[PDB]
Amino acid sequence: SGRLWSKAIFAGYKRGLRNQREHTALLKIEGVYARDETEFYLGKRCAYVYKAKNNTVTPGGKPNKTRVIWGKVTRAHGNSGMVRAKFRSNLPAKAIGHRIRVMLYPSRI
Amino acid sequence: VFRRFVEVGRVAYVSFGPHAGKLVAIVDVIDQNRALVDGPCTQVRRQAMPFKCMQLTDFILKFPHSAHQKYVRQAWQKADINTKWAATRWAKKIEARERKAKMTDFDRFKVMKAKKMRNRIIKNEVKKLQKAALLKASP
Amino acid sequence: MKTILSNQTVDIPENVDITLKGRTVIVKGPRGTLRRDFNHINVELSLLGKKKKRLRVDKWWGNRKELATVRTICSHVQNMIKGVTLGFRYKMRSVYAHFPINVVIQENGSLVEIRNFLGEKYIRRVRMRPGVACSVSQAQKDELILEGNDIELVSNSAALIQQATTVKNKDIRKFLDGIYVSEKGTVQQAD
Amino acid sequence: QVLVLDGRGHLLGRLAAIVAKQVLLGRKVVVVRCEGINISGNFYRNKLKYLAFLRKRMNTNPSRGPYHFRAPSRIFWRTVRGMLPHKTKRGQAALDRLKVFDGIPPPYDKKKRMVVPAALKVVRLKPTRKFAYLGRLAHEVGWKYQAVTATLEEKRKEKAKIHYRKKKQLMRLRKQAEKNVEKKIDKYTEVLKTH
RNA sequence: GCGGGUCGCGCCGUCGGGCCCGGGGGGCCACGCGCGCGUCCCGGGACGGCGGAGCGAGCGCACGGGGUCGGCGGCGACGU
RNA sequence: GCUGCGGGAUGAACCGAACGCCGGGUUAAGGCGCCCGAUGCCGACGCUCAUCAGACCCCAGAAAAGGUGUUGGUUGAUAUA
RNA sequence: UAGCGACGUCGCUUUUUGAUCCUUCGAUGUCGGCUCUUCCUAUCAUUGUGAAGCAGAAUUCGCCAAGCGUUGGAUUGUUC
RNA sequence: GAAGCUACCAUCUGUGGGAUUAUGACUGAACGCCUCUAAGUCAGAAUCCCGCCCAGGCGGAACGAUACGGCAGCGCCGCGGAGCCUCGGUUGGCCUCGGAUAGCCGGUCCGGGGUCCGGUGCGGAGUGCCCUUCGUCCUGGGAAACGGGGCGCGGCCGGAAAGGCGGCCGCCCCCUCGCCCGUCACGCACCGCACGUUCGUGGGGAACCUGGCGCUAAACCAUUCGUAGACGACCUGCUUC
Ligand SMILES: [Mg+2]
Ligand SMILES: [Mg+2]
Ligand SMILES: [Mg+2]
Ligand SMILES: [Mg+2]
Ligand SMILES: [Mg+2]
Ligand SMILES: [Mg+2]
Ligand SMILES: [Mg+2]
Ligand SMILES: [Mg+2]
Ligand SMILES: [Mg+2]
Ligand SMILES: [Mg+2]
Ligand SMILES: [Mg+2]
Ligand SMILES: [Mg+2]
Ligand SMILES: [Mg+2]
Ligand SMILES: [Mg+2]
Ligand SMILES: [Mg+2]
Ligand SMILES: [Mg+2]
Ligand SMILES: [Mg+2]
Ligand SMILES: [Mg+2]
Ligand SMILES: [Mg+2]
Repeated sequence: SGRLWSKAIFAGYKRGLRNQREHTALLKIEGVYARDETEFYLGKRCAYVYKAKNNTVTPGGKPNKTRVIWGKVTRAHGNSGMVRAKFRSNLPAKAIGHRIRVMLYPSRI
Repeated sequence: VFRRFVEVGRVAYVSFGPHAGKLVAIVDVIDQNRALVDGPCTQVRRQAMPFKCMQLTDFILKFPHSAHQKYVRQAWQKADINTKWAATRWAKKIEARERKAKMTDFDRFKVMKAKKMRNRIIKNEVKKLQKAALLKASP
Repeated sequence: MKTILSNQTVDIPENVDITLKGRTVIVKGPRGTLRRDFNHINVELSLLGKKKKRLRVDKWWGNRKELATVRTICSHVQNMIKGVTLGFRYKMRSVYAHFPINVVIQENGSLVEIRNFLGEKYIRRVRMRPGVACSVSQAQKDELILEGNDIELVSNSAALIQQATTVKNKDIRKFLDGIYVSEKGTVQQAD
Repeated sequence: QVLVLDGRGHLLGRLAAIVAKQVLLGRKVVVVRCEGINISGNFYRNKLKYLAFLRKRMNTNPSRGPYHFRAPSRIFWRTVRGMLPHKTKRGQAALDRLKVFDGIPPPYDKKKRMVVPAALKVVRLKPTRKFAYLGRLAHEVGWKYQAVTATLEEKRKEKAKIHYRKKKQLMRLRKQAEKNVEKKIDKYTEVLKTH
């Protein structure tokens, strides 16, 4: 039992004012509020978790409604602890304001 | 009101900056917004720091106005600022905050077991005492 | 230029006994008690002296406007101490032309009712402040005396009377008619 | 999940900014006591600005055009509309996440209420500046419900005073209990590791 | 009485000329003793052609070396 | 004109900079309360309250004159008689 | 200096006229009147005020102020 | 010349509160005097806003009736058995007011004063609590007199703003491990790997068997009216006396 992943809210895309850059995402990640604080979270992995009415899985036991898009943290972004991220497939852009799991994958202690 | 105002020779804590956690003594006020501070024994070298940087406390000394490092050290050692500093609740709070930051997982495990045992003893004896208070106010 | 600690010195005499709970000042004396609220002024208030009752009013830093502010607290505490010992008395001789002015006190000293006012038919009912009494004085032609404790309330009442008696649509260099404040003083004389 | 924010002594634009950024990320925020929000500046200029805003209207059909809300909760809600991208179908979900209440509702009588420190009058305004009351402004301009809200606020403050004495009674009992003994087996470990 | 060039005096300086010369730890991509090739120096050092003289060979390697490969490993059917 | 692109909200001409299609990194002109990416710096120093404040080349409205509103500064005249 | 104010001087306005030709010449129906709605204020009257060389009256000059009024007719197609 | 429609060509009715501008003041410094201003206050209007008066929103209330006949049908309660869709969160907060040139906590006195603390907040939301709990058996030490769960039963009511959660008591079948320290041995050890744990016996719709409690309507049209109508819409009538 227990949650192993840290909580993070998808804030939007890397962008200028006019045009976006859809191959990269930004993540406001809770508990992190400084450029110095967002150094532990480099190299970690991120996963987006959602539902769909077809029934498709991975070795997690049995067929589920659940689908997951993977990716990983690249670098820090700004002073406010916000974190750039690159996924294998780009975001649906439905998930602005929906929680993306940041896992304790590549721990480097 | 305003129990603690600055002076020539009042000790001060440095909250934010390159000297977090280190006492200084105020030598003199330059102009309204910064002042010259100095630490003989708390390992901080004579320099000018702003007032919103520093945090005031309640111990004073007796300095000549703008004295040297020598006389600052003499009054420091003769007043015994360090031991008397560690023997206040303020430094106990700072010490506890540093220990809580420097915990580990096994420490948090022991903290949670002792926390459960204490809160259960509190819960039982509080329930018994307020039941006894009801039984006291019942006649 | 961001000065420092300007301080005003307010003596307090022996009869009155002062007590403050903050910037709210409460003064007790022989002629009732009194209080004001100095909340919006942000000035250090402190008193010193075992039964000598020295008050100091102290403001640090500030500006030139706030160094102007720090004397106003001193002056209002002075006026409250004058009031709670003595009380304020305003003597008003009514100046009338060919028409008389009749002035009655209608109920309990509070209401003042002015009549005949240059031959105007309109009865002029003026309501005074709470905490102030008014009487038509004796041994003098149409002198009206207002007595009270708070000088702001008493002088606001006197201003209400003299702006109740105001001549419209005429010269006001001729038609010099109204009820005007002639003398400011204390309740108990020789003090 | 729900950020229940107090409104006494906050500033309009600052609190609108912080609520507007937090509402786009998903944390459902509720602004309670909207009548006690202070507006910086002299309130004669504040009623002058809002009164000219009332003057701004369509001359061809006043039903279609600038709706001028008079209730203070709706004033704050329009201010947050002006800061969220509401014409997009992002900000419309954001405004549907945002709730606001003049007065205090019965869930929020008892739910604990946060206070934003970056928007306080005490932090922002140099003390010799003049401020406003949005309750004063709304009572001057068309919001006819001050006399009800004042009565309900007196009532709920009276109920909160009867709750606080009970809670302080419980804390007196538990510190009498901690003045009693046999908790000290654990407290050495606890003080070593931050009591 | 001042300046411009020359000459000679001592003192500077992890100075330069790999300087020099004889005596009384550290660095170096610097190696055939026998004796005989010319010079320089006080029998020895250094070079070009020769008197010594780079003996013997690539063996097995290791590779911050002409842009990466595993002689690494997992998980899933009758409806995905 | 024949020309997109990043800023100046909005633009032909402005300021950077010129274009094959892409992945990473850096910047320019500009900007960092929220729309809207970035100051969510325990930023440094002062000035100003406006009952019509002020807020950025081109630029999208203002002068002569006046203020014991405040803040500096210059030159004189007094004050230990 | 109540009210005006020359000699000079700095502005504002687009309700006069002028200058220009930027838009439309494969068409924007051109004067004035009738009716009808709304707005501005650089206020003629009314509300509230101040100043007069304001005794009263009647006036004149200012300020907040466009809420509400600002007509009936002879002539000329008229705006005037 | 009826009825009706109609006329400033007949008649009737048309209303108050608040903050404030201009201005006049008061107190009072700056500037030891003065001053309507610098902080404070007052009077103050055909303006402004609201009241009075019109229309009531993708605004919300309280209440009524809630589908026979011959099976039905449909509600509240307990369910269990399948099956489609929409998608998000992976411990929870159960609450003083108010101030910042001040405030919090503890205590004889007649809500106040005096007194004792604490304070860059530790009676601390940088903190608090069930909580880092994998379960079970064995077996001992501390803690433990309330249990603790509830199909519970029955009573009380606390809460008006947009209330259904919160608590007490008496009874009922069980737990004396409902938490810490210690002894002991197994449980799928699925043989390096993700979408795991959750508030979920989530939310909505179609139906299927089941026990118990109940219920047996109302619109709209057709018609009629005319206080109302272009058409709709609107006002109404239609008991066998
Ligand atoms: Mg006249
Ligand atoms: Mg061409
Ligand atoms: Mg070209
Ligand atoms: Mg170009
Ligand atoms: Mg562009
Ligand atoms: Mg622009
Ligand atoms: Mg464009
Ligand atoms: Mg790129
Ligand atoms: Mg730049
Ligand atoms: Mg942002
Ligand atoms: Mg000036
Ligand atoms: Mg042309
Ligand atoms: Mg033309
Ligand atoms: Mg055409
Ligand atoms: Mg045409
Ligand atoms: Mg046309
Ligand atoms: Mg009009
Ligand atoms: Mg009519
Ligand atoms: Mg005034």
